[PDB]
Amino acid sequence: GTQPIDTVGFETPMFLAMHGNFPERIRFYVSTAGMVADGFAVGSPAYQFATNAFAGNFAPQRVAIGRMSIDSSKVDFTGTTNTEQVVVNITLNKVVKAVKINVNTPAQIATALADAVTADKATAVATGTYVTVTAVSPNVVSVGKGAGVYKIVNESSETVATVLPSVIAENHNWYFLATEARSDADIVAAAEFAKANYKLHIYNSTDVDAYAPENSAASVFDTLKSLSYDSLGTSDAGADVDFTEGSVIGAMAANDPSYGDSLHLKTMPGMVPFAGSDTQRSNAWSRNANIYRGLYGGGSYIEGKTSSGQYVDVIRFSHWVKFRMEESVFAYMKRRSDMGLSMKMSDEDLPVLKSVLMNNPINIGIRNGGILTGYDNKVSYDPTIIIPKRANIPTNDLAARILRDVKVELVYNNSLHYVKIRASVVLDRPSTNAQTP
Amino acid sequence: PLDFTNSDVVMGALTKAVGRLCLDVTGYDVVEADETIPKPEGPYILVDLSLLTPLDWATNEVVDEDGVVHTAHNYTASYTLTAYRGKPHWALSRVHQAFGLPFLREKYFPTGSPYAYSSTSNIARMRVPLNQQMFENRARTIVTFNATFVEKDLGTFEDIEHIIIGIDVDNPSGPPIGIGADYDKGVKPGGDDPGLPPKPNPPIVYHDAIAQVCM
Amino acid sequence: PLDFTNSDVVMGALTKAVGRLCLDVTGYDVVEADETIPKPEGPYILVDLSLLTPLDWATNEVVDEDGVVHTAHNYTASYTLTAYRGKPHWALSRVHQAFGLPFLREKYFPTGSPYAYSSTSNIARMRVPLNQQMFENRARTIVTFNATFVEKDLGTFEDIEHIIIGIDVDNPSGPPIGIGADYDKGVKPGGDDPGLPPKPNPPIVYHDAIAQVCM
Amino acid sequence: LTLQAYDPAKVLVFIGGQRVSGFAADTKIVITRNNDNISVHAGVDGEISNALSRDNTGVMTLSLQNTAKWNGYLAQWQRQANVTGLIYLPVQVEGSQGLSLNTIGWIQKQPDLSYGTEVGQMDWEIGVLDAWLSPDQIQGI
Amino acid sequence: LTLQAYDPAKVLVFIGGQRVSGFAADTKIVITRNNDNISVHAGVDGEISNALSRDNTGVMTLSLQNTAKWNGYLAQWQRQANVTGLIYLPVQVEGSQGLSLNTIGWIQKQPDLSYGTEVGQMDWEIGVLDAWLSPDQIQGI
Amino acid sequence: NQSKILTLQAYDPAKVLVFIGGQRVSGFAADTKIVITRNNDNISVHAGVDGEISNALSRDNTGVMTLSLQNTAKWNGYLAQWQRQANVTGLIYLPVQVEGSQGLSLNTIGWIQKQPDLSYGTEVGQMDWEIGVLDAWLSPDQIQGIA
Repeated sequence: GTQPIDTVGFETPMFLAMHGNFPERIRFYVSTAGMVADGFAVGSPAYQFATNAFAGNFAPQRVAIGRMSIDSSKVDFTGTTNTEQVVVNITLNKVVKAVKINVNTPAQIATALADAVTADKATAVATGTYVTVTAVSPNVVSVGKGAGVYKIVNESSETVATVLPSVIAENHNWYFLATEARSDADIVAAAEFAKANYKLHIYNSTDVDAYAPENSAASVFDTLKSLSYDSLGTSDAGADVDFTEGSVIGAMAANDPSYGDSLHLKTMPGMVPFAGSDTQRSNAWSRNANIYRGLYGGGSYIEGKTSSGQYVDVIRFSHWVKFRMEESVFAYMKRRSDMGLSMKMSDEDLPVLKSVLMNNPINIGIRNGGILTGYDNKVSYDPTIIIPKRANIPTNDLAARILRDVKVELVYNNSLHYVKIRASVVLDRPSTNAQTP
Repeated sequence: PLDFTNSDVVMGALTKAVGRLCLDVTGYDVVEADETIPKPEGPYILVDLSLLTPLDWATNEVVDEDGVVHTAHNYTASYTLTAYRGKPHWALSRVHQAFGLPFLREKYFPTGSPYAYSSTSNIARMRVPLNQQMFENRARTIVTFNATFVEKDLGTFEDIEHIIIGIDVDNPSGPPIGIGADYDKGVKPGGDDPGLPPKPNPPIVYHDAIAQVCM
Repeated sequence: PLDFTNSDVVMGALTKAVGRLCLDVTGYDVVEADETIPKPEGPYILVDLSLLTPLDWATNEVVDEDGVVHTAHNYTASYTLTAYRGKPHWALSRVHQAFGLPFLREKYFPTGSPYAYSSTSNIARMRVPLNQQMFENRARTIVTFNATFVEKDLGTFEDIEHIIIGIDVDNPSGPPIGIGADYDKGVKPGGDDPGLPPKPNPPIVYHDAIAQVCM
Repeated sequence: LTLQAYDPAKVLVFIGGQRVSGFAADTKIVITRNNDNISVHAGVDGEISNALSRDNTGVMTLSLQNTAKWNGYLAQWQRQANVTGLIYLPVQVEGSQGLSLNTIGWIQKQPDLSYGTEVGQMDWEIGVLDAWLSPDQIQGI
Repeated sequence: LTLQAYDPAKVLVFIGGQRVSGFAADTKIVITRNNDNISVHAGVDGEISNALSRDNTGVMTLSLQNTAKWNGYLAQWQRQANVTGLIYLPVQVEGSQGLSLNTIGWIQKQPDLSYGTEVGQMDWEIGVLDAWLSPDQIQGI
Repeated sequence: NQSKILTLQAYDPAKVLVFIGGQRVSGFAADTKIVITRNNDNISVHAGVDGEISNALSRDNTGVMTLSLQNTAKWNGYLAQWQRQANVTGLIYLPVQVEGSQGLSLNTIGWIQKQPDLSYGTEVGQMDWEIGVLDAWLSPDQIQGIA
């Protein structure tokens, strides 16, 4: 029973964070200041994602944040090295704090972090490589990144495959999908929900099996490849601490698919250039794990391919056409019914759908260049609309008051990615038919 | 509940409108061709609806509340008048001029009525022998009127409650992508989302400076 | 196996289409001129196919599977309607307006049907003496319809299985060179020669450089 | 297989989304183009070269009885556009058996209104921004 | 609900405040504009751009029997203005069912007067300083 | 073709505003309202015998602006007074501005360079005032999307 989104929703991205800062299941913001007011700690996951999303060239106007019941955080130094003042930002019930640990080994740093016991409500529990922070029933705690080399991890009693059906029921006016959980089960559940609700799933992973040799691997990229979904995946080193899905979305949220524009070379502020070697790049390209290569002193995305090998822009264009046609038909049918002139099921009224559909969804694409037109061979690329006649409508469909088998056809006008040249240098230059072929 | 006046009502009332104006102007007595009676005594006029012409294509369509359709057509009805004694040619002429008098018309041809006057033909005076002894004075003319007739349909078609559309986007990177679109009567595309916040109207406050610049 | 509906079917079905629409609108009873019966009781309408006009040159040709040809011609059939009692002029008018009502037409004149309505003539009201006692009310009109008639040929010509052509090239170096050319139904000019090799599509491979130049 | 007969009642005109009604007798509409398809340049010795026409506007006339309710709509649309500057509306035509058309267009000139003893006529001039006829409705093309 | 029938007798013309009377048979008036609504500039490659018309004058013809008393009034008004320089008078038209009009205007040219064996006709040309028709009197617009 | 409509809103000539000295001009002629021209081309080319090419940048950017007004217009009075004002007092300059409804704008100072030819006949005449503009760089500011 998927209800349709509208134009504003087509740009709104949703991030499924863990927190308890508001009672609702979802809220919309137009800047990080609102989230700060709601008690999100600077450097917290949702804050980072919102900053990245607003920091893009094609940034969206509003960002939606979901809620998943939080249980307890973690400040993990395991496997890290630190020779700098470690700092952690903590917000407690609208009270904002800062924590400082000087300089030494990660275990010593973690133990010394237990000093976060003053002016508190909340509790801190060191464990030799990480500190587990747990709040108390009435207290609310937000823990955010600072200057230290550490990653913040959250845990919850819920699961995505059960939280999402609540968020969508609460509100459905959003298109992109993202999550904080990074387990394979959570990622696959998100992909399966998104593919069923016609939403684009995005995710960043740091697993080295993306680099692993093509001969064999068992990474989430490979699982999605096998299942043949459309989730857009990318491999980044800093994903687990920066949630760069926001940066990815910020480079594609605002440009409409009517231009047929792709994602091949767009700069994404906040991302960190890929570091592996050319063999690793070749390996990754096989799994459809897009990378952010740094070239000629700048950063550039690479080829934006989805899990099943298809390009992202074709999928997005098809979805845009779907939503635009839905909206246009609803608008026209509602205007017709505002007057006492409702559209009847007769041959004197049915054809008008041709112009109604030509106007809003299709003609804009033909104008802007996303739809190919012209002549091929013995075929033409012009979009076509076919509508049935009253004689062909089944009597059961007449009784149910439903119209079926309205068909449309188009051609997509893809963009260019690669170029090859055959230059030649010579010290000099060397049949004369001169007859028209 | 959205009722009207069909053709039968307009057509029958047009005769009586002509009948009253002839009686009220000429002072003669009036009779129709519909049923025959022994010839009255004294001068009198005979009214007949000789001819009726349609105009091909309907000019207006009115949709009932439930969807039934009422169609309106323009017509032109011609009446043949005959005056049988006295000064018949004088009698008919005064009928002609009556349509130029404003107050007299308003009684029988009020603004908004479904029929109107158009024109008149030549008035011919005639002498007819009777019993081979006497010549009787008579006259004849044809008066053309405008009209508009409305009729009601015999049903309606079903409404469009649900629309299903199939879409195929041919592309070179792979096989065509099939995707569908749908519409439902009460399902808004955006649900009831409040949308973006509006730009607020600032409250009304006092200002000391006509034009102030602040860095 | 490629069948159709010849003229006889269309012509006979057009009368019944007019008959049902007159019955279903005016409420009168209907009768044709084809066979005579004692005059019915109550108001009724008489239908007659007075005239039929052809259009000279065929508009379409449909070739059977085996080569037989079916030719289509445009026509125009005129029907004379007469209403005999009651308010005949009112009855005929409602028939005229019926062709403007959408739902009512769809019952008898569905889209794609081989006949259609064109126009209508003036409706004349008449009074006819009977037995020298009474005047009977009547009316008359002519309704013009469009139509299309299809007929099937009585055979076909033979196909061209073999063609022989003689050629003579006059030149100055000697006598003209005689040479022939031939065609046969299944003999391709080149037999089944594969032709030149095609330009292969390179396989899809990974590229490190966006734009690479190699000497 | 029954071939169609030309049905004058199924010739439809949709302007802006609604259907026009209330035509005058005889010709309901007329469609005419403005320019020739190809321009031929002929040389002194007989060389011939052709140029393709890149201006494809047309004109469509629309005969309406002066009592039609659709006169008011066109009069309102005409005056509205003269102020706002938005002049285009979708235009679509159908044929019972004939050549259709589906483009955008605008009201070009105001017809001539005359009053007399009988219901008259007004002939609107609707410009159409492309004038290519289509074989959609031909039965067999 | 009874729909109107076109009443030729309720077509009114008010010039200067009074009502005109004494028309000749057939067409009482005719209203015609002078210029096209929009001017279209078409480029070599097919780019199209439009311009809005800012000259909206029209012309209205007025058929009067040569014995009408209203011929004298127009003749007097015409000569008066040629001397004083005041040429404008209000002009208003109504339709029984049709498009009205309400602007100012002036007498443009003197008609042609001819004398014969029967009462003739004179066709005055009244310029109107704006020619936008109005749906005021349409029953349902 | 409808995919190449160069103007989605009809070009209304009445949107073109002209302000001289801070008052809006009105009372224009029949066909053309204004014309803006330069006097000197942008750069000078000095080409040598053997093909050496070098270019120079101009430093005279003055232009001329023509303003067509019906000779019955009231604004003829304001300009006529201004001429005598400047001839005696020696203050010639005056701000000038133009609004490019769907084109190029202009905003500079200018002065009356010459007075037109006044003619009287059977039709209402016309006047072409020349408002020399000190600097004549056209501005694209009215156009959106200029990156």
